[PDB]
Amino acid sequence: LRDNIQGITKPAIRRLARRGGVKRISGLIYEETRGVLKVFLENVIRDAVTYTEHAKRKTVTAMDVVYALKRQGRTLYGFGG
Amino acid sequence: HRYRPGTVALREIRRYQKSTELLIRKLPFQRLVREIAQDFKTDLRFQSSAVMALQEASEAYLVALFEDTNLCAIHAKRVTIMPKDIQLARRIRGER
Amino acid sequence: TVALREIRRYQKSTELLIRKLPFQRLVREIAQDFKTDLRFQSSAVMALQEASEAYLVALFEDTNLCAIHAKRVTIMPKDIQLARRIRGER
Amino acid sequence: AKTRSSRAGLQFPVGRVHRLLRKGNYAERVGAGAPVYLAAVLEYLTAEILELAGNAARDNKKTRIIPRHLQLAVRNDEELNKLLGRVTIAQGGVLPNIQSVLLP
Amino acid sequence: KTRSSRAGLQFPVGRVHRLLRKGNYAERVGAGAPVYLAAVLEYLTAEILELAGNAARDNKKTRIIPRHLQLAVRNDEELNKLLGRVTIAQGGVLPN
Amino acid sequence: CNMRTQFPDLRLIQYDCGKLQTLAVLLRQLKAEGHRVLIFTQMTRMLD
Amino acid sequence: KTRKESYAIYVYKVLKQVHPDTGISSKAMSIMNSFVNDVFERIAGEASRLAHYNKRSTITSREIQTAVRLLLPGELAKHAVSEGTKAVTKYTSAK
Amino acid sequence: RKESYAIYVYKVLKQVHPDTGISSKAMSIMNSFVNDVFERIAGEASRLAHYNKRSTITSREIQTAVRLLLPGELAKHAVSEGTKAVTKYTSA
Amino acid sequence: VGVNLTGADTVVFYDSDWNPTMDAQAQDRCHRIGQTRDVHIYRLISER
DNA sequence: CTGACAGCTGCCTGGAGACTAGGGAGTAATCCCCTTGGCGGTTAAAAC
DNA sequence: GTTTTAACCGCCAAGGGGATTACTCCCTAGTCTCCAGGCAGCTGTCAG
Repeated sequence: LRDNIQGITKPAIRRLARRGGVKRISGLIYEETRGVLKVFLENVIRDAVTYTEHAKRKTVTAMDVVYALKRQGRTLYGFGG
Repeated sequence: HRYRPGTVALREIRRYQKSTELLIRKLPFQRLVREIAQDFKTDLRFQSSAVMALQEASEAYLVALFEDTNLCAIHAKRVTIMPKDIQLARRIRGER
Repeated sequence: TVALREIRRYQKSTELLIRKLPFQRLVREIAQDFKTDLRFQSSAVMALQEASEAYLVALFEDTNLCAIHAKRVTIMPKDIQLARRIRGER
Repeated sequence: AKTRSSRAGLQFPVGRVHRLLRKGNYAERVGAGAPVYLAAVLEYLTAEILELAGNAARDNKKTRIIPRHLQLAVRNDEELNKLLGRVTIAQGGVLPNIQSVLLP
Repeated sequence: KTRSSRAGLQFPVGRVHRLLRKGNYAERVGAGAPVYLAAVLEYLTAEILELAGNAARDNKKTRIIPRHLQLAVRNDEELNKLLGRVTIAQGGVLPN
Repeated sequence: CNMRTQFPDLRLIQYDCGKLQTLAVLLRQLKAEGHRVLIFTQMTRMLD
Repeated sequence: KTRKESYAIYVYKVLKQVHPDTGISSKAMSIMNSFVNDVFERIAGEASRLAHYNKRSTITSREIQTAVRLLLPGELAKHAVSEGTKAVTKYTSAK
Repeated sequence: RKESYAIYVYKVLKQVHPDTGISSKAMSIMNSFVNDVFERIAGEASRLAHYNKRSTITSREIQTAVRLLLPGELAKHAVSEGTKAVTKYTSA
Repeated sequence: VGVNLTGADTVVFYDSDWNPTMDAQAQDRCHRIGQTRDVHIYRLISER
């Protein structure tokens, strides 16, 4: 597993922008969005991994991700708790 | 026939705002999540529900950031979104 | 020239920029609607003034950033509106 | 034997709320009327959000509430939007909102 | 023999234990939890106090004032992140 | 060139795997009798 | 095979009280359960903090009323307080 | 009687800066900061215990709360300090 | 299944598949109707 | 003049000392549910 | 509009975790008792 950040695809970012109401997109937006998503995922995953390690488990459950998002201030519904 | 610029963009804006489906393929996101997690701790298993929750949260965050970026672009009398717009939105949001 | 000197002078200082009596009058006028014959400790009013000045300074910083993003030096009310809209207090 | 929810006239369980309050480590003691009040408030909030969700579902020619209907209800109501400002609803989408300047 | 002295710390392990017990955090508090919490608090206090003292030395002063604490907090990135949403009375803001 | 760089003999390929030895013997005998042989393997690196 | 307490039946009862004809999906029911749990956690934590501030060892109807006033916006808080006080009065009358 | 961290903050300051004093307003700031971080860590520990269905707060809960709350270098240094303190406490 | 390699007359399996139907299909790639010579199958296996 | 450190006072409370009930380790043991290196198609989202 | 390729789907396999439920059982808190020290706070004193 290496250089997986390119999996965030240019049409995917365009679709997300269109859902966000963006009409025209510059060519340099995609790298910035990739970096932002990388940072956000890093933070959430670090918190979730800490939660799982506390429970003496090795499988990251959806409850741990929900708790991590709630701690970050981004409480998510529909995945328990 | 060729639609004038901006019409198809608005049409897909309406299409993607009508729906609620996830816009990022599941396998690339799962790979990215495993790649990010392998740095913090090796031999970690992700449940499918956890990955789906991560994808939903990430898509919601990116949609909100794109809304803020478009608001920044309308400010200063523009239509295109530029990296400076994202940077301004993030800086006002309190990140970095 | 004078603006930069004033910026530096107020940046090095720590004293409260808003006058105490007008802010107390405004706080009491606002509190009059929620409850009648309300008493305020002096420390409470000082805390309110500190919080209000910090909030206003932070908002002005965000609006100056918004104005700079608009290739302008002057801050305009649209900058305040966008700063509050992006921050989420709207 | 008569349940406390029946006595209070509510639908939410007073006994379950009392157990959760006791086991949640909120205080040494829990009052008798606290679970009743909390159940009433929870029932009212559920009623409001479900009324708006059902209105959205009827507006969408659908009988069952889906998460999109709940998201539309929450975001269209200003008070519920403020209450659930930092909350993301799974499979909820976003409100249809295209800025005026972008329109042709 | 003092429990704080036994643990080799300066913060009141006993007071932290009493606060954890009287607080409604859990129905049981272990022996090592107050010691660990006191150690963490002591470390954070030592860090912020060292930074404030360095700032005070940079200002040719001998007493720590709230301005020195504000400068120390805002200059250190980690402490700025920890206290990001915190306003210090009579602390001012960083030079700009 | 021979004094500047040395490459392993292609003979060493067969010497490191018994299968290749037996396959060489069998293939040469099959060609001697005048047949055509199809070799099937599950790995493409093995095909290389 | 173990009990998992949930507000599914109560949310369904409230839905039938409000809309006798409309229905709800499993994901929507999970979202509603999460919302109820979140509001419960918010109100309970606010009440616990209120009790701690006033050096009180109990959670009463006053604490939850103040928590609802602090959390919910204007009209929502007012109507919620009306409903809660009606419920508590009826409960006291029923003994 | 009112309890405060002024004595312990003064002792820590004297340990780190023997010749440096602290003003009363700064001491109040320090007390508020200590109470805030204490409450945050304790609340995270309580939530961790409740999530894992444990009736006891142990050193593991405090360590995990510290790792969750404090940023990287601060978190690792605090974890090392807490582990050292616990090791010294248990060996007596 | 569109391959008609009836010119060959010998098949050697470098390694064996876990599914014998696959090996049978490979054999039938040459052993089908329209082939006029005896077909031989050779399988190589490593001892121990 | 004026905040801050210190010597001293009075007191609440944390340090010893005992039982001990149970919350939290050991120990099966069941079962689901994968798990991943190498392969071969097959388009429809990507890419240009 | 025209061309690339990668989700992804299906084999192919042997076992391998590793959450769970249930049993037992025993260190370690909790509660109680008693007593002396850490501490809140007071004013005196002193540098700024």
